[PDB]
Amino acid sequence: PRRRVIGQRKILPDPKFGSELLAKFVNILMVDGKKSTAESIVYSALETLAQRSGKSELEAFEVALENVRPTVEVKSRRVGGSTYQVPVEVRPVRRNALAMRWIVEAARKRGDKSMALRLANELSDAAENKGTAVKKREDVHRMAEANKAFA
Amino acid sequence: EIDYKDIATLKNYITESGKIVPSRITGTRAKYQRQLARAIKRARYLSLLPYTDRH
Amino acid sequence: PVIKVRENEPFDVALRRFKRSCEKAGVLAEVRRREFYEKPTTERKRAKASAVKRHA
Amino acid sequence: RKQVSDGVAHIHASFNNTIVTITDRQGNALGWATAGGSGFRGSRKSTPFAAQVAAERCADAVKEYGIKNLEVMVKGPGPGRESTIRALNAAGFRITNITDVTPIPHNGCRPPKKRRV
RNA sequence: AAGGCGGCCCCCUGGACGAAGACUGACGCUCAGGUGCGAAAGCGUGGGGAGCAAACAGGAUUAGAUACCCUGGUAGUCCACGCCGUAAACGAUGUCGACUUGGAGGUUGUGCCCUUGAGGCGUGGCUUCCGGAGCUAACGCGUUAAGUCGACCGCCUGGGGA
Repeated sequence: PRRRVIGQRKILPDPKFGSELLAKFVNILMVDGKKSTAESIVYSALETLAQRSGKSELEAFEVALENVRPTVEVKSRRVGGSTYQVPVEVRPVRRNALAMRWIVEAARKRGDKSMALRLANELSDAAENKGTAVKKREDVHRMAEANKAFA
Repeated sequence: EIDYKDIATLKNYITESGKIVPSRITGTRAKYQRQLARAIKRARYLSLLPYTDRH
Repeated sequence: PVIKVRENEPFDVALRRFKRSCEKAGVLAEVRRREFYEKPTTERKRAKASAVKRHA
Repeated sequence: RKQVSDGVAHIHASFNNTIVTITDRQGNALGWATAGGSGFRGSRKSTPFAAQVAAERCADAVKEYGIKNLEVMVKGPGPGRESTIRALNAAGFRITNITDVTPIPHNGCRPPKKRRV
């Protein structure tokens, strides 16, 4: 918005871990204001994760997340007809948001049984970096380097 | 008084690159800037001043 | 618009002096200008337009 | 197969393209790169970035001749004067001279029509 | 005078202006018809032809694109000697003369001044921008008038048709 430069809202930290960055992940995963059942799915699929990649439950997230975190993206921009994809160096906070959001659009796409399976296997494969959330980060780092000309 | 042989004086009124300098800058009266530029244009014929800075 | 680097100088001072030697010569003004033929009627008009403006 | 020691970067900066050409001190060309060579068509051909790569792609092509120093001559208006004279430095040559050798007529030859666009 | 005139050098040549004096003694002003000069395009005869470029060709764009944009390209543009007699040939303001508050500049002369400084005090010519009285339908013009007068000439009398 034009005038209206603004603050932002304190989310509560996550009750089990005390992890403010993981609360944002249940919000992103939540549908229809059912935060309850988002938490069920997440807390589950970190048990299934942290067990099968040598422990640390905060830090099995933050290895898988660090892998998908971007560093540049495009930002399309008209000059007078043809339209210039400009690479632009992404903010600290928006790094995580895009990462988290891509993890979940990847997880929501697969064909395992539960969601807590689907999530656990697209946090496994992030940390050993294949599967669709890093195929997203790679096909964004193409676009930034393919259009590195324009900045 | 101003004179195509006097290539000491003519050097104050050309560039690095051997372009004549405008009265605007140098502060010179416009009668004499005519005489200057004519001096310089002869000098260049006789090879005492250069046209450019390629050589 | 000719330049050298004398000894114990950076690169970055020589590349600066190159540009302040070329804007002082007006190479690029004198090349923009001859991209396209301007009819003399247009040359005289733009000259007037500048002179009348710069009364400010 | 040879030594040269001292060369000459000729950068040719049109509006559509740059050609860098490294040559020895008496005109004889050793290597060259263009922007169009470096995987760039159209809009991106022009840019000061694809002038850079041109430089490199050429400083690469004269490892063989084992140049240390060069003079830079720059011929033209366009983007990639300033960029290309920096990407020959940072890819590991010494720069003795920088010259501007751009043809100015002393009113000479009638250019083409104004464009109506 | 207008059209116009732009590297440097020589030869032939026109006008303007200023200073102080001498000389003729109204020899002046305007001008229908008449004569000359008159951009660009265009025409004629003969040369030349780099670049540019009407026509023309191909490529794009587009509903179409006989165009704008791109790649080429012939007359033409250049020289000599003839014609053509026209332009928003415009300051859209005929020529000549006289008078009528100011300011800021530019250009080119010239005369007086511890030249003492690139300066101080005047006096001609051409020219740019403000603006007063007055004028004007208004916009504006405004000592270089579109103000106040005089002399001669040219021209207008609803729009189309034309």
